[PDB]
Amino acid sequence: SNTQAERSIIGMIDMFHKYTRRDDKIDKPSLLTMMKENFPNFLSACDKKGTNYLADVFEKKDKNEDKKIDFSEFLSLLGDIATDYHKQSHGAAPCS
Amino acid sequence: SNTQAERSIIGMIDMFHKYTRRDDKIDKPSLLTMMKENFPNFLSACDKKGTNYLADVFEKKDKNEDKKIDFSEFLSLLGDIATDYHKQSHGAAPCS
Ligand SMILES: [Ca+2]
Ligand SMILES: [Ca+2]
Ligand SMILES: [Zn+2]
Ligand SMILES: [Zn+2]
Repeated sequence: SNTQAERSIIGMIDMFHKYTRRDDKIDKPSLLTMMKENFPNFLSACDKKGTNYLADVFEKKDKNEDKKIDFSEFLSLLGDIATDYHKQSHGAAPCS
Repeated sequence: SNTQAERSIIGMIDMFHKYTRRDDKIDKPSLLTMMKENFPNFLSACDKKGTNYLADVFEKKDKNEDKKIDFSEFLSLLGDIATDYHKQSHGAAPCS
């Protein structure tokens, strides 16, 4: 009975919780793993452009520099990923 | 070949584009419609709590007050929705 958009959003929460530790936050190695497992085609596109997304994603998204990715920071990362697919649909090359 | 998380994100871009006008932004009536069509169970939960989400969502999310919802503002709205499901998974009542 949930819609597709609702299922999609709930899905990101459960994805998140696949990788958190007991503090409900994601550490650097867990985040790179989350990315390889859940966005391998996104990453591949970047690589083909000469961009290694995982070299700096943790440092870019760990805005408060506590060496963890919290939920708000996780959402911001999903935002960056969404934004690239949005740009592409408007014709930009991927990972622009 | 896209993963579920990748399909989910692409899905939000295409959802967005179901409701935009030629300026690639969503107007107030279109946004309320997007919400009733894609988050009816989210909204229902709110209503049961005495909260009508659509009374103020446009005004809360139209951060630059140009009377449109742009993509960045749309993402922020998805963020609010995600955040409520996250809180719930940690035991909060919905639409808290
Ligand atoms: Ca952090
Ligand atoms: Ca606006
Ligand atoms: Zn959590
Ligand atoms: Zn667009």
